Amino acid sequence: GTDSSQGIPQLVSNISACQVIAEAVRTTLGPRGMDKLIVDGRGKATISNDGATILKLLDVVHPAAKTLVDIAKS
Amino acid sequence: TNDGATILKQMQVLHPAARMLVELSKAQDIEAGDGTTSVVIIAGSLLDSCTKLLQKGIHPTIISESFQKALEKGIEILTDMSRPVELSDRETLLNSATTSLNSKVVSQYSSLLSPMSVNAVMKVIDPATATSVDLRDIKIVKKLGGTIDDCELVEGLVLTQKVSNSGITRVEKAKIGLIQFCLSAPKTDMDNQIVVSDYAQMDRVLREERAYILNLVKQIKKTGCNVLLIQKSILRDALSDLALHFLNKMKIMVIKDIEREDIEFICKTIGTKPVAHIDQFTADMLGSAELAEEVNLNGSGKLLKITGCASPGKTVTIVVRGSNKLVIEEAERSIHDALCVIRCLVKKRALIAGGGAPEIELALRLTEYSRTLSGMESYCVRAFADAMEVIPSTLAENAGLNPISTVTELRNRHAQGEKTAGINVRKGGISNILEELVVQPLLVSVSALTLATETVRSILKIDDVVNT
Amino acid sequence: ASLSLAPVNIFKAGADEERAETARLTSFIGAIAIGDLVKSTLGPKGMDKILLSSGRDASLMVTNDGATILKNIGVDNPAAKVLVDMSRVQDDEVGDGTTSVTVLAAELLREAESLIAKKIHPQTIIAGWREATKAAREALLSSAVDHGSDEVKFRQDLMNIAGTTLSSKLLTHHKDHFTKLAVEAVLRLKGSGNLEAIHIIKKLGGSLADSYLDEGFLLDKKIGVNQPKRIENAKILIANTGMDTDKIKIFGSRVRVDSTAKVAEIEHAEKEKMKEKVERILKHGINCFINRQLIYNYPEQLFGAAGVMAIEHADFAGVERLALVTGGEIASTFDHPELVKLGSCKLIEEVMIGEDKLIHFSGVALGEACTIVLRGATQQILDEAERSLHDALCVLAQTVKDSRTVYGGGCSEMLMAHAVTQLANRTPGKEAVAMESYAKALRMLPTIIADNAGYDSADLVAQLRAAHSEGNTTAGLDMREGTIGDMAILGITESFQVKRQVLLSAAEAAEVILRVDNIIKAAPR
Amino acid sequence: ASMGTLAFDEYGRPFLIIKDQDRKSRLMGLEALKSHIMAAKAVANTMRTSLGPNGLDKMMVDKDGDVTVTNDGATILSMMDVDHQIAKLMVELSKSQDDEIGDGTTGVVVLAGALLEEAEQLLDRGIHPIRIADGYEQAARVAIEHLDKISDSVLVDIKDTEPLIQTAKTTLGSKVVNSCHRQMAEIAVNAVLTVADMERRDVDFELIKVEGKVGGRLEDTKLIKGVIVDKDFSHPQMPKKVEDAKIAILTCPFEPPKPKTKHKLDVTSVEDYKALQKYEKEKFEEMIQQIKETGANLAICQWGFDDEANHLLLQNNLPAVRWVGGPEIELIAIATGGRIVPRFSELTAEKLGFAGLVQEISFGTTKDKMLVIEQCKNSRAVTIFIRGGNKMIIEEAKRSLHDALCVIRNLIRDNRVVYGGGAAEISCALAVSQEADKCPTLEQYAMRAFADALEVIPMALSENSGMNPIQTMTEVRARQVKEMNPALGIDCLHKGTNDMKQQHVIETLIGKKQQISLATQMVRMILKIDDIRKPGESEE
Amino acid sequence: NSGMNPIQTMTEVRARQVKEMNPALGIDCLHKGTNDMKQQHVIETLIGKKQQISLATQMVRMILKIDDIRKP
Ligand SMILES: Nc1ncnc2c1ncn2[C@@H]1O[C@H](COP(=O)(O)OP(=O)(O)O)[C@@H](O)[C@H]1O
Ligand SMILES: Nc1ncnc2c1ncn2[C@@H]1O[C@H](COP(=O)(O)OP(=O)(O)O)[C@@H](O)[C@H]1O
Ligand SMILES: Nc1ncnc2c1ncn2[C@@H]1O[C@H](COP(=O)(O)OP(=O)(O)O)[C@@H](O)[C@H]1O
Repeated sequence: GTDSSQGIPQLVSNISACQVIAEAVRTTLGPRGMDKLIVDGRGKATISNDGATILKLLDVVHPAAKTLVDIAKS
Repeated sequence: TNDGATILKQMQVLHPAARMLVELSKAQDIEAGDGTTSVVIIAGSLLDSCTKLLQKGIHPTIISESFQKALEKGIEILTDMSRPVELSDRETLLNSATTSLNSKVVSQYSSLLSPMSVNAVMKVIDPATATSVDLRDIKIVKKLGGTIDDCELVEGLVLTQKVSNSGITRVEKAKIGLIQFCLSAPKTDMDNQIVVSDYAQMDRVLREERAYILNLVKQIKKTGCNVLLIQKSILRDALSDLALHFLNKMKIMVIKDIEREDIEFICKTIGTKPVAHIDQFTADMLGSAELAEEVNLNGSGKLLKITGCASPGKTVTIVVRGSNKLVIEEAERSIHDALCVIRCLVKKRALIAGGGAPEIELALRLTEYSRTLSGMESYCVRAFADAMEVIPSTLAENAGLNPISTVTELRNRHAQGEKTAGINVRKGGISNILEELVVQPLLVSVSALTLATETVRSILKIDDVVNT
Repeated sequence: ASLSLAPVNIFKAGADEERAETARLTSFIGAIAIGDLVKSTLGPKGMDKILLSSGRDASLMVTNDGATILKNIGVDNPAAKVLVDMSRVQDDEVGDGTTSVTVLAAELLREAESLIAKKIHPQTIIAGWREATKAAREALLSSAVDHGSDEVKFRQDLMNIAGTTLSSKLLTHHKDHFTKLAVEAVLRLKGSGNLEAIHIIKKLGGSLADSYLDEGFLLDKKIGVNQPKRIENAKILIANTGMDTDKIKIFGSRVRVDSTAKVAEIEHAEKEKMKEKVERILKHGINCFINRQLIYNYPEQLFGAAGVMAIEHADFAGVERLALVTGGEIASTFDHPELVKLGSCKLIEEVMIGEDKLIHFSGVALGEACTIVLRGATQQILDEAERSLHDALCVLAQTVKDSRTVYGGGCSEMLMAHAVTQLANRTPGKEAVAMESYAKALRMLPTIIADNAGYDSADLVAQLRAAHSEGNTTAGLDMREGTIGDMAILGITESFQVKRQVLLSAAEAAEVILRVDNIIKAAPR
Repeated sequence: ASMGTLAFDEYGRPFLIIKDQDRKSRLMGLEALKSHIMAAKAVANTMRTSLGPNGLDKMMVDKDGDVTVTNDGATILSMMDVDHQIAKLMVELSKSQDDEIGDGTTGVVVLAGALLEEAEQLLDRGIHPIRIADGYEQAARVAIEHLDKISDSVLVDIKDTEPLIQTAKTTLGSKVVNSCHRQMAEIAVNAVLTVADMERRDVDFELIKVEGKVGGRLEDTKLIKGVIVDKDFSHPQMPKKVEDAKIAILTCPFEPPKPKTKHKLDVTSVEDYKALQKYEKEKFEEMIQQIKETGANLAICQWGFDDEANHLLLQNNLPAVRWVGGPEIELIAIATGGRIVPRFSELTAEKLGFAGLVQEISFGTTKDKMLVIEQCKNSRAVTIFIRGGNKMIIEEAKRSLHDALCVIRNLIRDNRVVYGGGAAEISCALAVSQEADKCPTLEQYAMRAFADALEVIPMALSENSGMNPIQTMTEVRARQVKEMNPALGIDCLHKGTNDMKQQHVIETLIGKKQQISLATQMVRMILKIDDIRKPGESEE
Repeated sequence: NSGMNPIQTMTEVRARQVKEMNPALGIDCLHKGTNDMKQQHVIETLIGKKQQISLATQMVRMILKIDDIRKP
């Protein structure tokens, strides 16, 4: 939390977190999109071209990230 | 301390050469009993000759065989010059013992100790027709304070452990009894739990333990013993308060914490067999008694002196005194060196006057043999003789005297015929020391020469040292 | 490509890869380093070496055999580990030639480095070396001679081989007497190939000449107190019982008492059981009894009252060799006194040598065990002498198994070198160059063998080469004056099987090590 | 795309994007694919040198300090300090090829290396991976069709193994053991045919163990149709040689079993102590009589026995061993046909296996012997004994025999085989060139990329040996144009002829088609992955 | 500087010198066969070696007349 003060800077932080969480899934839209393989602890890296399947295995910690993932899950 | 055996065995440098020199000294002490300082000094001299022999670009293998030839020649010379004695010649034994005591702090305490040493040897081993001497026959009681005059020639047994039976002293005609069962409550080999649910049962517990210990005391007195000795037990209490009280009420001396190693010595000396079971309390424990006195050394040490037995073994004991531990050790090791000298007199009865005379003669003879030789062998034998010349230099030193003059005068006196010329410490000059009774056997100098030659050969063929 | 010059280093901390020539440089430099560390023990003038322990133990040992250095040394180069593995294999095969095979492998690797620097592929080198090894083996078997049928010639060859083994060691002063002693010791087994039966002792002090052979057995276990000290012509029984506070092996058993009277009753019951066991032991008709574990005060007192000696602290090796030499049978249940054979001995005594009490066995019945007395001033020379004696026993056993022998001391080495050189000049291609480098390493082995004496090399090597070209295949270098002459008349002979095994082991080790191209490393800990 | 993103907001305030971004090297996209492909570059170029008979051998020192010199690439790279997931994917590729076939595991890695070799230049030209992957899959189909076209099969069955012997010798030529190729081929085929199922079933490798001891000479490697037992007899005077022995399977110690649950027994009086002593003595008596009732020759104890049991067995003169491992018990029971015995309750002479011959083997002055079992009339287990000058040549022999037996198993699975040594590789390159000449233009770049990828096998074979690669390449290609033959390739052993068939080299076609398909699939997968996360904090 | 033995060389030299005296009974450095410098024409001025010995003796003595160092 850097410049996470009341007002606009915290909104800027949330927007940046949203951009970062989008970047991970930004490239898998469509039927001919690339797939993602990211280390997930014990090396059971999973191949999944579906963006939602990528979403269930992410490491979201920013509140903006969580409050976007919940909408995606719904 | 003075004698080098303990000095070498105490200090340590961790370098392999130092440790093997210490081992050489220990082996020399084992084989003969003295000359450890002489053999290590000889080794050092051979090595200072060796380094100069080595800077001259000489292979360190031909020098080994040259040293072997020098060793065999020196052994031949020493055997030739030595003169045999007789086992019945007490004068020669007294001379050897006195010479042995000279290199110790008790040098002037020799006229009373050399007959003491030879008499102790005669007592503890076969008077004649024997080959080996058991040094374990005689034990030593090292006591602080006192003087050499306070030393004794006791022939009984001394218990250094304190009298746990306080108030009991000087049991006249004491009958020594050794037991191994611990004086405490009975305990099974297996774990037991004394569960008590009634007052009567708990009362019966200690009532029965008291009855059993009283029965034990009664069966102990069945034979009629008056002195009790217990083993050194740490898992179980060797002596308990109840047993001590019951034995003090009816006058039995009690001493605990007795080592199990002395039991074999006691059996060899008198024969009181240890007892582990109460039912085997026979009548063979005891015997005739002569004296049992708790001597005190002006309050500087508590001892239990029990001397005098009927038909004992061939074992005696020595009580060595001295103001500080160092002089006590010096006197003890002087006595031990005298005993080892008598042992060396037992076998290979070939005596030669010492005091640098054998080393002067050996140096001269090896110089002659080197002159007769040729090649690198002659130079190696010359270095050998120059090295072995060190002992008369050290003896001539420690007094400020000239080593060069002493060595050349001794060599000239050997050349004119007087081979037995040595160093006279009392007169502070150079003359024959046969009158001074400075004589040593063959298998002390021979052993030192052989051991030093073997060690220098061992370290001679060495290339590198590596660690693991 | 190589990871040495790469944009990234795909490694953990401390793990690295180096260029192929650098990798072989490191591996073979470690191999040659261990090689010349084991070097300088070849020939009769081999200089000894101290095996020091860098840790707090500081255990100092001296040995002339390089295999002792090999078994106890830190490992840095993987090729050095391969070398110590193959050398240990050779040592377990035969007791001599271990340093020989190690130094041959080290050379083969160093001229392999030189030849690769001379722009030659490793596979070509391997092929040429295989051809040269085949030629050398065929030449060695061509000149191999067996003389086991002739008993006098067999004994003379045993003399020569034991003298050959002892020449490299410091025992050359008594070489002949120790040789006949060891040959008598190995023949005392009546053709038995085992060597653990022959047992040795150590006694500080005394001259090396004082060493001798004892036909019976030497024992160093103390005797009890109450039992009589010396009883002869007795029967010796070996037992595997604990013989100390014998208790019920059931774990769940426990004692629950309400008073000390039952405690004393249980104590008396245990004492009575121990007495019954002692009587059961005594029922066997035995006076000298041998046990492994401790003996407490009550059983030793009972034995003393019974006038029967009990010997404790007899380890597994000691009872093994005692049973081998006397025929005694190990027992664990003493309920059948007559169903276990008792040991038979002629004379038993407790001799006094040095400043210790040693029990000496004489007139052993079976005699299938040799006990050797060795005397030395220091423990270092003692262990060197015993190691040399054990190596002599090993090589004597190897000769006994097969008497095919060859003339060593550089002689058979010149045979192999001549054959390999002849084939190399016979054949074209870089394989000939590789196998000629093989041959020059073969020639340089006895070169340094003789140079360890500070002698000349080229003249003797050329003279022996010319003589064997004339057909003097029995000519070998004489260490006595650093000269040449008939190798057989010097009484120095080497077993053909040992030579063949050393040659094959060196060839295979060089082949397997040379095939390594690059070194890859995991994460060190 | 390094050390995070530099924005610092846009009105002058401090800005935070990702945790630990002060030194985080953020890797997505084309540069991430460059990173992965170049890591695979390093892996492939470091591994590829073990191809062909002239191919050298890599060594590795593991995290435990144990060396490993090896020629078979699967086990060469099986213990690598893989960090990026692409290397691990190649590791599972190698494992899949190895347990699928056994040989050619080097081929997939080198083929993928060259595929990526030209794929990275195609990416540098600005080509998105989808069309590259599609062209590569089309090319793989073309190569598989060529492989099917140039197939040739022979007899493989148990009755005739001379072609099997030639195939095994060819396979082991690449290994250092090629000195006695005929001897190892014969002993390996004897071992595999000692116990085998010919009805397209698996051969019990649990019962065929490749074990040996160091020492002796390489040619002494011989087949032992039986079981190897490491343990030895406990007693010195105990006999060492027993013939026509019967195996007494024992899974209980020679001591009275104890209750599992915690138990307490109250011994209070002298009578109780004596009663417990006599009960224990009679329990030993019952146990020893029960053991002797079966009358078996050899008794194998898993939990061993105590001194009293040892003496009782000595008096009974019944050979027995102690503390034997469970898997060894299973192996000996299967080989001898023995039955499970829980304890003395089910101990009888009718449940005993039979061992034909039992001996103690000595290897000179070692004081460590071993027990060999063979000559079993119904031996269901066969083992091969290998001698060597050191433990690592022993390990190399182990893996060489492993690979040879895997090749034999592949041959038994199907006779559909082809000719290796780059000749089939050159034919596949010709086919891919033809397809490039006869298929739409845009993907022809991927066509010729795949062709140059398949061209690396003769490349590596030639540069391993040392001949000029490209002149031989062109000459063999021209001759293959003159005559269609999967037996015109590199003469690695310098035999002087390019007729590969004349040199008796046979490899399974299934292996090669699986190699090509697996390599294409893995390359296609790696082409479509551009995401790896690293903290890159550069800790001190 | 070359490698021949020192001591057998010494022995042979003084054996020949006691058999006959000549100022040219020395070392055959280049294997001319004989230890006779006259045949090999090994010539040096007497004055040079005279002064060699003299200067060596005097300076060795005057170095022996020094036994003190006081480095600060
Ligand atoms: N009165 C004396 N005059 C001259 N020399 C003596 C006299 N008494 C003893 N020595 C010499 O002192 C030496 C002492 O040797 P040793 O007892 O071995 O020394 P250490 O006891 O230190 O080992 C003897 O070798 C002997 O020659
Ligand atoms: N009298 C001799 N003359 C020449 N060479 C010898 C002689 N005696 C032994 N050798 C050689 O010296 C080598 C040294 O043997 P040793 O050091 O005991 O073990 P290793 O053979 O492993 O080096 C022997 O292999 C032998 O071939
Ligand atoms: N005699 C030979 N000449 C030319 N090439 C060969 C020969 N033997 C095998 N090869 C080739 O070398 C390649 C490597 O085989 P090898 O190293 O034995 O196992 P892997 O195929 O698992 O690497 C094989 O694909 C084969 O085509």
